[PDB]
Amino acid sequence: KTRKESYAIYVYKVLKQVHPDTGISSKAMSIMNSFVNDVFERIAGEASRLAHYNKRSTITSREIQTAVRLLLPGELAKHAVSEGTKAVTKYTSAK
Amino acid sequence: TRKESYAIYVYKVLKQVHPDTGISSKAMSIMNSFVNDVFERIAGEASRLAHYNKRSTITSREIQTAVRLLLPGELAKHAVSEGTKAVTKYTSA
Amino acid sequence: TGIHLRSYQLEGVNWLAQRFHCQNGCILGDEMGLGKTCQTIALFIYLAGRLNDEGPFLILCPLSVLSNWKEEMQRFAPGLSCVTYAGDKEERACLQQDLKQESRFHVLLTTYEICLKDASFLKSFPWSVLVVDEAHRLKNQSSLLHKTLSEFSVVFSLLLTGTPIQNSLQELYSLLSFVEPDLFSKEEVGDFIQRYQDIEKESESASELHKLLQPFLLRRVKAEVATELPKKTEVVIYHGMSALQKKYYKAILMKDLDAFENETAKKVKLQNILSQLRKCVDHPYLFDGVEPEPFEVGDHLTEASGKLHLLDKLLAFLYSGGHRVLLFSQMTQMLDILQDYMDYRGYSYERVDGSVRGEERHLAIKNFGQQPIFVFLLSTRAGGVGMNLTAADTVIFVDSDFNPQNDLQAAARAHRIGQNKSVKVIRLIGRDTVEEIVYRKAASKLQLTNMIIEGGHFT
Amino acid sequence: AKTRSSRAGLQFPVGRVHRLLRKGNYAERVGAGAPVYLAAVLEYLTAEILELAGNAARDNKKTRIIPRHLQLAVRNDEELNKLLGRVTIAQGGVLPNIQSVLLPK
Amino acid sequence: TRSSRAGLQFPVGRVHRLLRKGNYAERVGAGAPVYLAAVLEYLTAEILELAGNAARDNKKTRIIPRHLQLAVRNDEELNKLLGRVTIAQGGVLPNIQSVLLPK
Amino acid sequence: NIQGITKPAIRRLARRGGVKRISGLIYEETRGVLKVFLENVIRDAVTYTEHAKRKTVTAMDVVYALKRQGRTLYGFGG
Amino acid sequence: KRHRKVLRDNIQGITKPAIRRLARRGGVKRISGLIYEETRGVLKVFLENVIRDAVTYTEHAKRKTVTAMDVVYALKRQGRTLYGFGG
Amino acid sequence: HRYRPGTVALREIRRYQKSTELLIRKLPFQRLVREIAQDFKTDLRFQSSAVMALQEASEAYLVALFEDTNLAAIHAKRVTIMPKDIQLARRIRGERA
Amino acid sequence: PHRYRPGTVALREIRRYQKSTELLIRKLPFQRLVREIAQDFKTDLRFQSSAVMALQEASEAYLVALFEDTNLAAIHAKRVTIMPKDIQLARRIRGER
DNA sequence: ATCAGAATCCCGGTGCCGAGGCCGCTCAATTGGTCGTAGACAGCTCTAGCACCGCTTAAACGCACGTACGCGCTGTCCCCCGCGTTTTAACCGCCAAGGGGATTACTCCCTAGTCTCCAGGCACGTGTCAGATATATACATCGATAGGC
DNA sequence: GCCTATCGATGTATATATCTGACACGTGCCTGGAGACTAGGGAGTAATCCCCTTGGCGGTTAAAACGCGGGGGACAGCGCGTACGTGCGTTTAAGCGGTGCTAGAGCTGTCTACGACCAATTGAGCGGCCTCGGCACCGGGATTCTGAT
Repeated sequence: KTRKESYAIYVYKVLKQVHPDTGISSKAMSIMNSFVNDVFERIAGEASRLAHYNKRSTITSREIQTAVRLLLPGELAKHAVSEGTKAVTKYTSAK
Repeated sequence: TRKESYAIYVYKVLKQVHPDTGISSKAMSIMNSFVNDVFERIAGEASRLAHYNKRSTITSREIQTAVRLLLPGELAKHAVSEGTKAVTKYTSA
Repeated sequence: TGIHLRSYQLEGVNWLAQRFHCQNGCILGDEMGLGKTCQTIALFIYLAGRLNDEGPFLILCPLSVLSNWKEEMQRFAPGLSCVTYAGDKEERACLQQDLKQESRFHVLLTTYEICLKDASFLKSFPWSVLVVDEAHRLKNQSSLLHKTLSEFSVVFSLLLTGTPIQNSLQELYSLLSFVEPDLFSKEEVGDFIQRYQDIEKESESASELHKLLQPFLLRRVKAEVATELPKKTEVVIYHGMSALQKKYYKAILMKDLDAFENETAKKVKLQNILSQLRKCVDHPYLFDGVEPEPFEVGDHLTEASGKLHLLDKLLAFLYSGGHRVLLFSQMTQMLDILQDYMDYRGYSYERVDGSVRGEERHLAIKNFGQQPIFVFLLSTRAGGVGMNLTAADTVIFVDSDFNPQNDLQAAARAHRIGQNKSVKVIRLIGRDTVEEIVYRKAASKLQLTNMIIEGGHFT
Repeated sequence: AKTRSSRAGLQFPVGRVHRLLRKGNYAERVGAGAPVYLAAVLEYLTAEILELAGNAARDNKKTRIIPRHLQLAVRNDEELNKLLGRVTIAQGGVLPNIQSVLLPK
Repeated sequence: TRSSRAGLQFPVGRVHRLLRKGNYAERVGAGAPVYLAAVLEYLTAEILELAGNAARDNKKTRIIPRHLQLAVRNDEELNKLLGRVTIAQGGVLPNIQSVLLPK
Repeated sequence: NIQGITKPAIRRLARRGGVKRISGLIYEETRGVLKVFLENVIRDAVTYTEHAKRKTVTAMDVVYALKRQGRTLYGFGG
Repeated sequence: KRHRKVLRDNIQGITKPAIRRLARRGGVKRISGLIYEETRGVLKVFLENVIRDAVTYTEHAKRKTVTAMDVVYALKRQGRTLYGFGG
Repeated sequence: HRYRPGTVALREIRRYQKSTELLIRKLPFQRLVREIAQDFKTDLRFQSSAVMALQEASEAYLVALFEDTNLAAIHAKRVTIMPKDIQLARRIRGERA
Repeated sequence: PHRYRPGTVALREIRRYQKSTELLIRKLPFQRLVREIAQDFKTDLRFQSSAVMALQEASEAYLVALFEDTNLAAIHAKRVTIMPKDIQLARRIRGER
């Protein structure tokens, strides 16, 4: 019978990271899940558009990084950017 | 070096509505960018429609409804009729 | 009739008269000034008063010379009604109604910017001829000047120079073709590049190339006319940069520090490093704010370039030796620095610059002449042409040029229509600098040119 | 005729449109009807636009269409104005307008 | 897992899968999904901070849409990011213009 | 049945919209504006319904319509 | 004296009459001069946002010139569209 | 006694700004939606959720435009909103036809 | 002597500037300002010529639109003179922040 | 002025259940090796972009003046708010069909990709005349004065 | 205090003139389009399950409605004098024609590091049923108010 995936457990665990004592509501989780999708939707559109404008078959980290700096104001962008490169560093240094 | 454009098609269409007229390169440039924009708008919506309706394949039905989702009604109705006429006589070939 | 002055005159006139009797334009490439004007005006009265061709003549010459050009007309040819089209748009408008609607002239005297704007009259009203000298804009086939002038209505025209070919063969076939393009258009269409294979036939048949030209161009050399045979000696001053500009030199090669932000050599643009390196060796205070205190006048100016460190003593020494000088600068701001040095010394100078009006230039000639003014401060482009600046015993190129033809033109402000003293010419060089490199590349252009291009009456 | 546009009786380049759609990534697959339908729509739109611009040009005594004429047409047809609301035309200017309050009396 | 290999809580493989299906390009290099996942996890946390604070301010532990809206309308870049965006039951910032107020 | 949008409902909304005082002419204008807005939304949602061969509208058609009309609402759908 | 020259900031180089000339094209009849500096500020914010994204396109292309398409993509990504400069 | 004019209006604003709940009677709104939709197509069924989503979006959409009208009146140095204010604001949004 | 009444010539100007379509800022200043702002984002960067003209089109067009909104704002205030707050209100009601 | 009292919070109590957890499982993410391509690298080309000068001037700037507009001020009045009132049907909890959605198995047509052939489309050079532009009208409309009446 | 003139002021429209560079046009050339071809599974059909929306029932209450006083804001009109539209003369530097340079955009060819691909493997995370105490929401308080003296 029917099945559907979510982001919910990740958000939930991230909540427990920031505020282990703190709870949430399904309504809020629904809002968060939609929000997560919309951000992904926005980034991917740019990443596609960038690759096309750069005659590129292949999206990679550059497209995400620059798309983020296009989509986000402020140090919020650069925090995210640095986490991205950091996470990519961990990934690339990991095996 | 070489690049495509719509210009010849626009030019011929101009000679339909206004034979014995011409067009500045500026206007033709403007027309091309405009045609590019319209193409982008429809195709992105056709993608979403197919995605929402799970189709791997863009189809004429997507095109029709995408145009309906963009044009003011009479323009859409005319456009739909024209696309219909073209497609039907094409496939009748 | 006009005057008899110099031996080469009548031979040149008879050559020119023959050329126009051959019913073609032609080129006279003799040395600078030399009264080619005079021989041309003799040709005009040969028309007006031996052929009785009083068809109205037209002349284009540079803004710097117009008044002296009138003077050359006034000295010997007031027998020709010579009228000048000049001044504010109103003045230009009136002269149309007053003269162009009236034909009350033998000669029309004009300059390039005006004649371009007012070309309609020069299309519409037939001249006997145009004449142009200093015509080196015609090196460039993209010049609207040539494109318009080649459309203007003339029977024939005379092309004059004493500084032919500033860079390359295209300039020659341009100059060549634009006089008689009805034949030579195929040349500028590039057939001549084939006919003489881009000069690559070179010394092995340079006579052949010049055989293409000697039927059509005359050139006679000043050293060949000899006559006054003054001295012209060139010398070159390889001297180092001062430590301040050396640091700026490193920074321009590398990075500016925030000290050079307070002096603001950063927060400024960088997309012509050559220009900045040149300024750096030339003088760092050419950069705004690089003068460490704008209120001062002092030795910091004189020291902040190793050039000025020498040139102060040199100027004082030369002036003390009674040697007066022309200083030619690549950039007006260095003339300002030189004038700041004059003001700092209280040394007394004249100046001519593109902003200076031709009447002001003319009086500046009478002011640097006639009195012991230490220096004439001259913009190379505006000031290089024509003048009889014999009052200077010396010339110094404070900053090196990119075409030695400019140096020749500037130096040939001596000796033209005579000079009667020893003249010394001095070239300043930043030792171990780009100035050496520019010098070497400039010398390469020289070496590329004369070794073939010297043909003419030379052949 | 070999030309598919001719079999469609269109002017617009079915083949090029089909290629563009194939390369457009808008979905993994494209059905043979989709290119034809879009081409006809674009051709119709272009004509409906150019006709009004051509009239404006003719009314300005000019046989050649220039950006002003496009802008006028696009702004005189408020449906084009809405459709191109987020769009600007270089050197198009604007429609004449004075709010009556500003008129002298 | 790739997620664990990146040290991320967000599902790198799922992100990669979504990129595959999303047709955004013919091809994707391995770094892209890694970097993108980190972005999403980061932005998720940053929001959840203010949401928890608003809940703490509201003396609640179950984060609720009111808190989310208030948070977004109190972080300008987020309010800008979500300017075209609205939140169910979120309401508005409580504020009134001084012209309206009693003396 | 547009009057089913009650005057006091409109006033309640305007109070959240920080309006201190409302001239009654506002109410009919409000109903007018809202009707046009709703209709344009309804249009596209039905279109997605038709295209999906559905007889039944979904909030997905709504959120898609909103997304096409320059709006988005997190919380419904997904 | 001549040793240096001081020059007005190009922001003010958006001249008073140029603003009026543009404002008149916007149908502005009558203007209080504070409009002028205010407009410059508005334009500066407007230009800044577009330029930053444009340069960002340029850098992702690793170009040293800003490319006109970078402006087009900047404008369009910022939700404004302008034909007649390519597309 | 009476509370003075516009005094309790502020408590009402504070209430409705502090609270976050829906402001419209569902059945009237649903009826309106349905008997509009019938003119787009016959017998359109609806997700129950869709009605609520529409109502939320509608209320939100009005709320912002209302506040824009408030500022418009305020700029006109008036405290009573008037229809001209809405028409200006909608057109300054560019969202009016 | 003679003088035109206030605004009379501006009306001719307004009509002239509604018919004409050329750019209105002096190009050279406009280029300089852009290149300064560019340096403020990126110490060194070149420009294609056409890019500058594209910017100026967008800039003047964007400004002209904002003028109309301000004009209507002042008119809505029953003022013929425009003042900066009308612009700020316009931007606010344009939703441009 | 102050005190009245109206209606706003703060508090403990009742209690409900959406939220939070655990289990069964499955399928997609992981691990693993292969194919072959993109696109990264390096190189060469020459464009168009950068820089200062020489020169014209349309333009900006600044000046002085008067206008009417913006403005603070006034009073008028009426339509709004706040309120008790009566009336209404939204509400909510309840019921129960059965339409429509969501579901799967079997299926062919359709398109992806194949290669072959080759001209529609293009980059390029062409001639030429439409809009360009000269400056001349015409007669506008805009004016003032300030007519008369 | 008009309202009609009046000249006439200075305007732009509309006049016919010659003029050019941009544009319709023809070229050789060629790759993407068209004419074939197959492969296979995406999309379609009929299929059932059951959920959901549909329509419906009831009673209780709150929301809507209506009647009202009025005072407060909306509004009109007035005087004040600011500052800004205008026409002036003066200056600047915009615009333009050059001058000259090369950095880097754009192309080229080479390759091989990278990812797509397919197979099998495993538990990740999903859904179903589970219990609970943070949540509402309750009654009844105290607080903290306006607003009349």
